[PDB]
Amino acid sequence: MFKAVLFDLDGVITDTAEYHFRAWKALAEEIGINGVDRQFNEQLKGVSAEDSLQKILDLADKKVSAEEFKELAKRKNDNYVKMIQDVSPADVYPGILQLLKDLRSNKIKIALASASKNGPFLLERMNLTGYFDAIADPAEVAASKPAPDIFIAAAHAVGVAPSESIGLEDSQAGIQAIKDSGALPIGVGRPEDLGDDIVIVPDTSHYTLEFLKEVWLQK
Ligand SMILES: O=P(O)(O)OC[C@H]1O[C@@H](O)[C@H](O)[C@@H](O)[C@@H]1O
Ligand code: ALF
Ligand SMILES: [Mg+2]
Ligand code: NA
Ligand code: NA
Repeated sequence: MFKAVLFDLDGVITDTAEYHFRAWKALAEEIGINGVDRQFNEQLKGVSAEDSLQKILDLADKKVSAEEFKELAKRKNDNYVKMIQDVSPADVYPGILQLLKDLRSNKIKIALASASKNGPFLLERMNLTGYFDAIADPAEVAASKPAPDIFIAAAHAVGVAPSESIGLEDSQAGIQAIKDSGALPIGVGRPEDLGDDIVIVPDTSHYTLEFLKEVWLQK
């Protein structure tokens, strides 16, 4: 049996992937870049703020100064942070609170494997902090998603090997990070976006302890 579950936050615990998208799209358009649509945004999910802005700039082969880059990242974060102030426990995605309670009851470790510097604040907004045994610090890893480091760190923070863990993700980059960590990925979203080579559920209500156990059993 698996010993830990390693959670992505945005798009897994709550619908904040939508808010990252809207904030990055708005930023892109302010600097005259119009290609940040939902399809392109599949390349932005899971990656750090710095990598997100770089991918957007790359889209238009645009070059900005280092000072401008810092200011643009800050502007997007400030906007995003305002957007999320009213997040509450009502915003936790279906099934997720039950899953956390069921994992806890069965002595399965719970760790956050989020790239987001806003992760601790969002878990507080949603009254979820008490369920997490550890939160991996995304500033402390040497390499961000799709590098596996954050998933490895999250497993190690709860005293479990990645190979004894399940990772839950909504992004291409995150799925790759889970694969390379040694943990077992279960994605949420569309196979058109996330692939046909791992288990994908259509919505978070499918993330039940019973389903996770069966996935684990089947390999
Ligand atoms: O800008 P933050 O809050 O540090 O978030 C970093 C990343 O966190 C990930 O969880 C999101 O999927 C990305 O979209 C986001 O860029
Ligand atoms: F959506 Al995440 F780390 F919370 F990639
Ligand atoms: Mg995500
Ligand atoms: Na709270
Ligand atoms: Na906690």
